[PDB]
Amino acid sequence: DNPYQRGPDPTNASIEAATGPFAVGTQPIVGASGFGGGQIYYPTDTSQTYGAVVIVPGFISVWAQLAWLGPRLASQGFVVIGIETSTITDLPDPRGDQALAALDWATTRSPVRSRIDRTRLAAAGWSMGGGGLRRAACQRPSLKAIVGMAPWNTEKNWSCVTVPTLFFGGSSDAVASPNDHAKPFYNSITRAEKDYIELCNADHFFPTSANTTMAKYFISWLKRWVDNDTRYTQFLCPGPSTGLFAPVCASMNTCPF
Repeated sequence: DNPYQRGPDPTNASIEAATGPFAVGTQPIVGASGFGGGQIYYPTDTSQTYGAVVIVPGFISVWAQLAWLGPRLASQGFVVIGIETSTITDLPDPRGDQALAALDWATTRSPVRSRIDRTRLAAAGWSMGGGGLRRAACQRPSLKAIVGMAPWNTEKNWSCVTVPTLFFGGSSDAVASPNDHAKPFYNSITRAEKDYIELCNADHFFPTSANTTMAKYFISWLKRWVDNDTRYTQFLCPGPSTGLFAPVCASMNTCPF
């Protein structure tokens, strides 16, 4: 009845799995304009189309530092566009412009354009790449979701955002501290469903290593908004429990949406 739902009915185990139910293919990004290249990941099952998410790096870093996300998310039934920025010191707004340029490359020019539903797109990023999501969402309010991982931006006013927003913060992150970055961003968004999850003891580099707590909620957010898949509302609402000895130290959201 929802034509965009993919994969079997989920469970806590299915969303925590390193590999989802979709076999994954991959290839480098070759010939693209408006960003630095990178790597695409996608289901090999071409019986149907899938939503796509672009993922942008941010701490003076390259795609390799986020690459575990490519198979982790593509295997749940998404095309993942993991990009290099034009330069490793690009500012956040240019990174947002590059996220949109990578989505346009993927849907109009990439070898896998035919298995993307160009109407169902999302953007994500770490650090300054996460900071770029304000530009991406406010320049392209048709996006279905944005997901910021330790997002960094001097611009604290994200009230322009009308796209469902998930932020992950790290309790031990001194570079993009929740108090100065993610939480102000989250508090400023008044026109979109939103979700903030803070990982205990996690430093600015938490997104750069396989992290099941981050992955499960990233997957759930993509499913809910990119695929309209209300089978995944159960993991988002109420969402994680919080505590100093738990993986999650803080949790805020607009459940029930």
